[PDB]
Amino acid sequence: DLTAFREHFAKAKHIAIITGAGVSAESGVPTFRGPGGFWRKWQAQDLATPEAFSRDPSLVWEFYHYRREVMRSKMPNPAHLAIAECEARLGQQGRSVVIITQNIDELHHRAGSKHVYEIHGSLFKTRCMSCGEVKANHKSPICPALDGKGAPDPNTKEARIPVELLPRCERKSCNGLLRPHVVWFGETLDSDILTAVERELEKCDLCLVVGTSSIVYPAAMFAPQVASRGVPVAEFNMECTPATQKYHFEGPCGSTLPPALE
Amino acid sequence: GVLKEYGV
Ligand SMILES: *C(=O)C[C@@H](C)C(=O)O
Ligand SMILES: [Zn+2]
Repeated sequence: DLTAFREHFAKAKHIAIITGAGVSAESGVPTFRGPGGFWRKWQAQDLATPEAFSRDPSLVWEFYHYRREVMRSKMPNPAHLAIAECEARLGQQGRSVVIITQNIDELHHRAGSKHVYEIHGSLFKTRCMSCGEVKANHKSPICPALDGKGAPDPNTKEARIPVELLPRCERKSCNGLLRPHVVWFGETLDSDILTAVERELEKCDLCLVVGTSSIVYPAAMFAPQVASRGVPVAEFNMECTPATQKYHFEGPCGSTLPPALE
Repeated sequence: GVLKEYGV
């Protein structure tokens, strides 16, 4: 029941909001996973790996160029905003709001969220393979060689770009090859971040799960910790729960959430 | 370090 949720809402001083792919989906962002989530031949499992990058970096960067570019036309949905404005509203009252997101499209930032933790990184950050420097980057195209590349249709010609023309680290001391600062399959989450999040979750007195369920990664690393403290937890997603039954507001975040946070 | 989606 919504009323009941809202009563907790008003009381809460430290809200933590975990956000999954559902919320990026509603802004039309592709995730390249499950049926018909394709980019040329591949799904993300195929390309989002250290091995793919080591093996064919041009191809991977093509993939990522595309993703960077299709972002120019996808905007934050109402859920992104309702969150951001919440954070703003409550911050003024000295109540905190933090965002822990597995999404890498920077939509929450563009919505005006501030206290955000991007635990899979971000398409608009690079990491130098040589020196390890992490830098913001929204340039379009990220490098000339990549101009108008990364077409999605299966039959596109590979651009087969020489490594030295792919994006390179601007400290010429170094000039290492840049990769997208994103967590790939088979890599580990930055532990500095996980510690911060642990801390935030420990501190929190109401927890929201949006566009994913507590039952799955990554919500499942934590929701158990917070729940075992007795803190209430609300899911918002397109999922269903069994006739015989934490709160759950089935439906699009875009619709479910803004009323919930007013 | 925690594996993205636990390595499933
Ligand atoms: C994890 O799902 C994010 C990463 C694998 C990507 O390349 O999108
Ligand atoms: Zn470098």
